[PDB]
Amino acid sequence: RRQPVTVLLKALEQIVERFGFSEIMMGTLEKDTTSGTDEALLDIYRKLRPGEPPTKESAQTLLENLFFK
Amino acid sequence: ADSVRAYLKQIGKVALLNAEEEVELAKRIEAGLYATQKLAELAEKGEKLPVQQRRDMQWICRDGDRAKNHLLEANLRLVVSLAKRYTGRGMAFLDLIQEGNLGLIRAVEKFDYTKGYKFSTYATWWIRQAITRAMADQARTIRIPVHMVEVINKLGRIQRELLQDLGREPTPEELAKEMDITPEKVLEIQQYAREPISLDQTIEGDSQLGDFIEDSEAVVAVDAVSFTLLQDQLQSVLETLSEREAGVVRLRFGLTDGQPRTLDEIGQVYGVTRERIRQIESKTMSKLRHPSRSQVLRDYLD
Amino acid sequence: PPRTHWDMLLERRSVEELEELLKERLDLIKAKRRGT
Repeated sequence: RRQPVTVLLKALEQIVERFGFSEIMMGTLEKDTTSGTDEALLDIYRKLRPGEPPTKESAQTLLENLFFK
Repeated sequence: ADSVRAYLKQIGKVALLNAEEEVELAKRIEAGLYATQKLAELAEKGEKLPVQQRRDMQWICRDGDRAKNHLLEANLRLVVSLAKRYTGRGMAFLDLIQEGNLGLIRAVEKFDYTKGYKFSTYATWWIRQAITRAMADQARTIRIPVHMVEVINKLGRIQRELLQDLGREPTPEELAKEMDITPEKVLEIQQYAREPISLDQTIEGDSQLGDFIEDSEAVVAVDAVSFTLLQDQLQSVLETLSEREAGVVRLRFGLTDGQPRTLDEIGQVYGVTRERIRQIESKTMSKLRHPSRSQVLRDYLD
Repeated sequence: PPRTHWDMLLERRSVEELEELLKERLDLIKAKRRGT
């Protein structure tokens, strides 16, 4: 339930700039605590596999192996 | 969260070993095992040892078990590595994993470091054998033995190969010749290979199969009563016969006792030669066949 | 009468091979306590 909408693109810059049209989308982003691509991919990792210590390689293959292959 | 997910979490907490590490562990495990046997033989033969030497001998016995358990916990990942390939064939993944661990145990028990071969090379045979041996022993609810499980797999193998050679499913005679067995043998094997089904299963809609099985030995009220009426009709005939005659017919068939009796055993009660009992039996039976006595029981035939 | 770990070990190594192994192991502990 309710993963921050920002963590998904962090899994994959200027996130605000390209989508500046929506005022609320920026409000949710401002409320998102995660910063960076790898730091938030750990946030999204903890909920997909509860109980596995992430690997530096496993973090990046996580998002691509899930929905894009 | 999940059972298997918990087991892999813990097996991964031990770092995998290298060759030299394996050899050393395999040495300590062996020395401790001989140090243990040495001390046991001494008591039987006497042969007391230096008080000090015995002390560090007993520690070698104690030290070998750390080598044994350390070696097992290091290669647990190998078992899971092998067990994955056998899921879905009638055994739960964890049961495969445990039986594999049993094979890993013996591999450690039978490992030889002097051969210089990597441990995974030799342990893989024992883990693979322990898993498949287990499947034949357990995967079936009726439990076919191993050698019969071996001939089933071999037969299906043959049918599979031949099917590609022929383009069609074979006939019993072809599998019999291809396997060097009788056609009635392969047919008997295909009857053994049948697997059961669940009564608790449901069939169209809301009706489980189980409710359709008849109880064969359940007393049928129409026949049991007639049996009681029949045995009353026979009780009448006996009063017509001679007291000695009626007594003989019962004992011969054990109507009162419920068990037959042979002539010599009927001779002891009546103190007469067993042939005489046979004679009395013959005369009384013919008289039972006489028209008057048997007219009623004809209708009671069935 | 099972087949135990001892039986499996004795089958692959003679008592003289095991004895020499035990001597090495004994000298190791011997060096630890005796030599600093």
